[PDB]
Amino acid sequence: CYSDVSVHEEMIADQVRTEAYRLGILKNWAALRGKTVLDVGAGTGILSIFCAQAGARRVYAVEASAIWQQAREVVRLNGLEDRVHVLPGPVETVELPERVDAIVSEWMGYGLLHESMLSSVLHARTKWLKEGGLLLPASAELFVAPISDQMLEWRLGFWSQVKQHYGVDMSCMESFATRCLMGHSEIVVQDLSGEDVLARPQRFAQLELARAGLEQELEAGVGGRFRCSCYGSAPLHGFAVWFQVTFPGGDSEKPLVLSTSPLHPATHWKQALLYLNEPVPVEQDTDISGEITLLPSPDNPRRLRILLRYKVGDHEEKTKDFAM
Amino acid sequence: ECYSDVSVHEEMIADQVRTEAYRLGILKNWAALRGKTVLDVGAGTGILSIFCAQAGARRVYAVEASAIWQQAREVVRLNGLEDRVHVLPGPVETVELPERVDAIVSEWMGYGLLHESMLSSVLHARTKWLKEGGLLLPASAELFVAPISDQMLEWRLGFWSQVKQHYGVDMSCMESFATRCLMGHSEIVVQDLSGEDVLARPQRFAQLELARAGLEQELEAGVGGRFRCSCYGSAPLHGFAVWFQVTFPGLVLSTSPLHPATHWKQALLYLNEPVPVEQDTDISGEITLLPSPDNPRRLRILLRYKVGDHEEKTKDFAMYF
Repeated sequence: CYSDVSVHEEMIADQVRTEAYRLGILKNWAALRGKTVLDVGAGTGILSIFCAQAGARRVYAVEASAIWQQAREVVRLNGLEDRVHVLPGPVETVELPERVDAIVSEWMGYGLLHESMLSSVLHARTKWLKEGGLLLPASAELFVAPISDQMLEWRLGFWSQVKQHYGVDMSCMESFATRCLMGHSEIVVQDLSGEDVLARPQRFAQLELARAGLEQELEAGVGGRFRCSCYGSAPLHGFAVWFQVTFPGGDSEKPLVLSTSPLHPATHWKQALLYLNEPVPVEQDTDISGEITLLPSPDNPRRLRILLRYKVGDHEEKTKDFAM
Repeated sequence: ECYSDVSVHEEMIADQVRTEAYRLGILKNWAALRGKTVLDVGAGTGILSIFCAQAGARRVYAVEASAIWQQAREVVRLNGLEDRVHVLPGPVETVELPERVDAIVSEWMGYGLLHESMLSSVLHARTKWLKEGGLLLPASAELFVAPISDQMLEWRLGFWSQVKQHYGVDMSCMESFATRCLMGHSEIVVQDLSGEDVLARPQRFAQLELARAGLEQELEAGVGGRFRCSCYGSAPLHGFAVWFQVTFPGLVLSTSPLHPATHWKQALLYLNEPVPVEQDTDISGEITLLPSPDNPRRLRILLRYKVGDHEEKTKDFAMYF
């Protein structure tokens, strides 16, 4: 039981994410007023209530997990159960009375696509959205930047600091910790600051949710290529990957963006870190290029796998396969 | 996977309260260790073995079964102590020492003292290798229990009533749901508390003496005891906290919420529902730390408790803007 509490407590206590979804919805009042909305993975139903506050005539809040019973309590508690109908079960088997004008959904996972609800959103787009209908958010953008992780440096430098604290020299452990903490093939979820960013962040993929065949591209892998130049000299530990989602309406050339970038206010998503096997020294204007592909795991299609091809200046092109 | 082995030892040494208490516990026994032999059980990186050499030990046998023993060998060499400290790979149950030893030092405590601990390895070494009345670092472990009103739990439960004022959406009904789920489970929760969480004078309900042969057998039957306490004042009782301390002969390392925090935090045992208590509300019962029936290394705690004149109940645990 407490796991379901934790998931949705973290979701709503995420002030940056919840305030962004509220604004993105309310700023689309013209497209939602008097219309119908489908909420995919409605969780507690808070987004469905935002839509009703934006003037929706009917909202269908679909939630497969057991929290849908809480969503109905919340909807009834707010006197909304006649417009907002929490419907249990997956969106692929639910039956709606009508096609809807808009789809809202909180679907992003760690690294965007780790155990995300994106495919269920795409199924609902195909099955239940009217042609030309609204999607909130409408797109997701993936970013990458090379990093010199200060937290990792601290973890590696820790062994050289033991002698001055406790009188025992453990500098020999630094080489051991460097190989162990970086030789693995795991995607590390942690948040970073601008001080960790070694070059200008590069957008390598954009996902337009209205696109048919976006789901068959999901199986083939979502990715792109990048190039950047380093700010200065530092040990390159690897790469940070993060995302943003964009809400239409308001202004066509500056729409509302919810971002998980280390340069922006923290979110519960933090960032996905990809560590090279060893640190690589780089200098100012060192050119780093490569390709990143977000893939479904071969064992579990819901588990995120990231294949990283990269090249650091003079050095040969290397490849590392990560998994979550 | 290699990062598991660095993080456990990084956590251990980064725990200032623990590392400094072990350091002083060893160094303050310089008279007893001077010219004596020491066995380090689960020596890991060897940091404790080197503390024993600094205390005056003529020889330290550092036994470590995991791969980190190669690092401990380098640590000893790096400190120019390869003449005094000898790292011997393998488990202490099969390792062959040249001699019985005057002293045993070991970092062995787990969460809730006995969750995936190294205690049994230490007891095996006591039987096989420790001289009569030899020195044990630490020598004993004391188990404490105290009723708690968890401030962090209340803070989490109270978040749901604040959503309406910020987002215009009432979610107060989630407070009843979160209280049922965050408490109705049967799992031991590892969390740190402060003095403001403690509802009554902490009670010592058991003590383990590492020199006693037969302590290993007793652990398999479970260890614990009775307890009685009187509440400080009005508060919702959420359950009980269990923590330990180890005593070095002269010197205590404590994991109490009233003392500086450690990486062990405390083990919290939540009741199914909050129970209102008042000043001088009597709480009594029994705590037993048991090996889990599935896994003997996994810690199980059976709690029987009685609040005021309410009926005596039982719960079985296992391990904003």
